[PDB]
Amino acid sequence: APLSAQELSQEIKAFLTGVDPILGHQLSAREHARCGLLLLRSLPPARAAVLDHLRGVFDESVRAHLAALDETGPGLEDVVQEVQQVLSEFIRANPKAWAPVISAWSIDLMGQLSSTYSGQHQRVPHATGALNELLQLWMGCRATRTLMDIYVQCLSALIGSCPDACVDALLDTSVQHSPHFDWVVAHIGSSFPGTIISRVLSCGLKDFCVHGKIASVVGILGHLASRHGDSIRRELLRMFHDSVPFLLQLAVMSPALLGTVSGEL
Amino acid sequence: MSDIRHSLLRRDALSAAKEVLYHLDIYFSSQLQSAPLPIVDKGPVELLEEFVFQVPKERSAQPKRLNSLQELQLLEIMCNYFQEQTKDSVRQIIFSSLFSPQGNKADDSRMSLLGKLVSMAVAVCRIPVLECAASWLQRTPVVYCVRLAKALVDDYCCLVPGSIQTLKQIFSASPRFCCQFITSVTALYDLSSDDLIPPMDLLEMIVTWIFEDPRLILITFLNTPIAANLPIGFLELTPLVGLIRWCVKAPLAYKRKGVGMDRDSHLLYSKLHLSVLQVLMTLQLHLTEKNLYGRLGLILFDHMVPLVEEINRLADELNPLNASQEIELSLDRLAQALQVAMASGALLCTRDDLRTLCSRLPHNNLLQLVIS
Amino acid sequence: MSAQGDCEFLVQRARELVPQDLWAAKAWLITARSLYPADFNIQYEMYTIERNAERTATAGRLLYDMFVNFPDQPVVWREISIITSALRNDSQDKQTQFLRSLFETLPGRVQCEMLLKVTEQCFNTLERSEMLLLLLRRFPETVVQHGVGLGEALLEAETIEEQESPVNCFRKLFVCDVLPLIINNHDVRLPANLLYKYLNKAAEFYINYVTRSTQQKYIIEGLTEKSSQIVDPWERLFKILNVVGMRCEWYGDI
Repeated sequence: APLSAQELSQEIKAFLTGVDPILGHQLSAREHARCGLLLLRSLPPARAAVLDHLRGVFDESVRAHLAALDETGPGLEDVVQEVQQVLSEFIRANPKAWAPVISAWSIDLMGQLSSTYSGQHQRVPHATGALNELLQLWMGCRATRTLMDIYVQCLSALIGSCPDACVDALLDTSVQHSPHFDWVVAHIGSSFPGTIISRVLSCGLKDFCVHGKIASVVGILGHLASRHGDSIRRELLRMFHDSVPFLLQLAVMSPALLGTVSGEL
Repeated sequence: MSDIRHSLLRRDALSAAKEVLYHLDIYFSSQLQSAPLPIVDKGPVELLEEFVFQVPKERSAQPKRLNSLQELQLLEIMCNYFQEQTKDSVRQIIFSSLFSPQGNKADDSRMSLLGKLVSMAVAVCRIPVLECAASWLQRTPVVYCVRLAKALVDDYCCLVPGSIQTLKQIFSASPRFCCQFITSVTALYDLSSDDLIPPMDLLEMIVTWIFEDPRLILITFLNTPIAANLPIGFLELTPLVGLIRWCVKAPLAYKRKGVGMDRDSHLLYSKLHLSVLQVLMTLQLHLTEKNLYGRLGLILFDHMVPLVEEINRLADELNPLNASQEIELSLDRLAQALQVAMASGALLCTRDDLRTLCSRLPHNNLLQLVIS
Repeated sequence: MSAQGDCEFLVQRARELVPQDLWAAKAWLITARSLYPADFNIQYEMYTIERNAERTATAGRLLYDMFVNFPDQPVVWREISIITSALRNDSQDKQTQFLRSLFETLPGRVQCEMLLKVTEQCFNTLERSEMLLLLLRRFPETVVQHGVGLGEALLEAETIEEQESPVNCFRKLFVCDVLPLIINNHDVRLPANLLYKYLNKAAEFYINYVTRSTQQKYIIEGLTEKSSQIVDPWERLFKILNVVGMRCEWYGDI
């Protein structure tokens, strides 16, 4: 939106320094987040600290929600949907400049929350067969659902422009933030079975070839997601036979994945 | 300076940038009066790179603090210092590295930081930086300056929805920057992509420039004689013929090889071309009795020939039936601009220069009549 | 280049596409050399006759050059003069105000200079009186060709009319305007007897107008409001008589 060219120095000083000088107090995360959104509207080069402040806001909101739920001021969830609206307005107004960076910041903070609140919080179900519990419980925290909605917008924008690197970044984060974040990859594969299960098969084959349990978690996630969508695995097996036994090992470790093996057999 | 950069990089919490600005001001205090043009000093280049790009004199050196938020705070403090420095030396040292080459190993990161800092300074109402930006293209490379200005304009308008009005207000308050942005707009209006077609905000900015930046163009024309094919960049803000030819041929060239954006905006493109032609005619009328010199006459510097070649390239494939009117309009607009420029008395040849240049122009009844 | 006929043809073609292609209009009307002045008859005039801001400056600067080159366009001045009389009503209505502004959009000095040609050829008594009043209002000392007989002709016409009801537009307007101007103008040398006779005739006409039935403050059924208006007949006559006596070598009030 338009703004006077002289107010930017004081506004940016207020946001970045943390302490608001014109008001003479430390503002809450909500007003700072709104100021950062306004700065994104006005000054694109001022995005550097905005993403970090957004990360802090989301992390604190998730921590408050966990305190409200894992042990079961108030929850700060009311500002989260506002951030969703504003970021989606940027995404739909212009997919080119907003789709990759917002998605990267978001997936990185999901990796942070997955590493931070798994194992440290014992009540959080680990990715050890409690994948369905992982999908159910995390929507109790509204921030996660919000981020998945953001990803629906981001992935639609990428599909419109160029859907190539999003899956690569997702798998790279799955490897790095293993095994706690991979439930997001499982849900993503549930939304898009074909491409995601193909890349899961590819990365699992790389893992098996280099080794001779991230691949096991990937296979479990694929088996959970693939409801009559294992034909890609059969096609991959046929192609590998045309010109490799990682699928056999995955089926051995994943009986549900082998549930359709008999029909395929 | 590596040592000065390292010394000034400490205390990134609104203190590193202040120290760097103070050191740069101390070093270039004489430079502020000797020649405060848009040039990059190699002494403060390392300090600017370290305190903004998070990259010291060595390209692979450790970044200043943790960057990001600290880097943003340093950028804000540096912008506040430069805007209130009351000297063009500091702003020029900070921002000029974006497009003007510096011959440094870390010159790419320094250029990115300088571009971000110049965008912030323009948005932070740093008049000296914007004013020197006009002089930046006068002697440095014009392609790099055009690319940097186009990137800044796109970030202000395309990436930031609604901030284009602030950019137009700054351009009105900094007419030197607005005049220097005409060449960047012409370079970015090649009609080779959807972004090349100006948006509604771009149209509003063009209208604002036509209303106000024409005075800056006249002032620049009075500052130095209108040279024909100047060194590497003149920044005279007189790319009217090429812009008109591109805009009129947008529904033809774009359709030939996005296409829908220029095709559906035929009325808007025609209106923008008419406004640009009116602004150019008004500027020529103002710079008619004034000592605008001869020789060159029309403001082409062989850009009219490139526009004619671009039109003719698409004039043979799919143009004759689908968009013959667009090609005819582009040729007529170019010829009309040439004639109106000659109407100011600069072009002292009714048909000598016309036979030299317009003889190779494409076929058009209006253009042929205007030429002859 | 130098093909003046081709330039005129291009100007005509631009005029044909003027409603759509406005760029060619500016490029052709401002095209120097060749048939430039010949093309500055409908191309420049179109901007001059436009209802936008162009008429504020283009008509006051470009039409003057055309008038100097060829003073054959008096329609604008006559239309402005006609609209001026009828512009003193319906101020609240938008249409009347728009028409009055369109009539008066041209500069006052430029309009007077353009209408001076019609003023010289104003054979009509009402038109000549209106032109003389406009000239006096624009310049009170504009008496070079014939200034002495300006008041004399008006007084003679008023006396020759000899109408109890002042329904005559020219005579009433002349008595209202020219008489105060004649009294104020001491440049013209005339006998005191003639001035006294003119003042007496004006006083008699004013008294007759006041006593006779007119035709709320509004225009008369047959005459314009400005032309037939007489403000304070006895008081104005007394003031005129006192002024004449001064210039002639020196309720229950009286």
